[PDB]
Amino acid sequence: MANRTVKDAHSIHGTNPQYLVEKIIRTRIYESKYWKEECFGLTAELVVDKAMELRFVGGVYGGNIKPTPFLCLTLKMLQIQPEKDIIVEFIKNEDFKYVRMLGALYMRLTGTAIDCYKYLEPLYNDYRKIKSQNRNGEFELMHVDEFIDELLHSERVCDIILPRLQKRYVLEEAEQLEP
Repeated sequence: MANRTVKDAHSIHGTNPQYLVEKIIRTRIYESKYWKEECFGLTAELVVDKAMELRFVGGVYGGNIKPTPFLCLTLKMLQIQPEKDIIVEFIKNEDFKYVRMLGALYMRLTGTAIDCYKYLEPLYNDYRKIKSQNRNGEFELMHVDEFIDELLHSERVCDIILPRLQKRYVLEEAEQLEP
């Protein structure tokens, strides 16, 4: 199936990276028009085109837990596991705050503690306003640094449980660099 994690991908927190997202939420995403239309055939280098069109952050909303585009792209990234510097580039980008948010969440889901501290803590300096779609369908306003604070200190963001951070200096592929 085209919804299966790519074959070259390695495990994340000891499991399929897509499994970080609730099963019923994954099923809703797979069924969604956004996944079927915008996410179909999306490769690592193509994600940014869709990420640049994002207009808010969020998880799911409503009595049938409809996923946001933000959440759909997050799962797609979990599925195809982009090379690290793509994620870093999203984070470092200053023109598109939602691209920054998407990279930041993905980094929190997949990175080491060292990764998160290195790449996310500088974003505490970002006070820009962002739209967030809450469980009821409304759009609330928050700041980037608040989203970052939640990534670093909350249990859940965009309706995804944030995995236990790995303290130990750990690499998951042989060809990874050694900072």
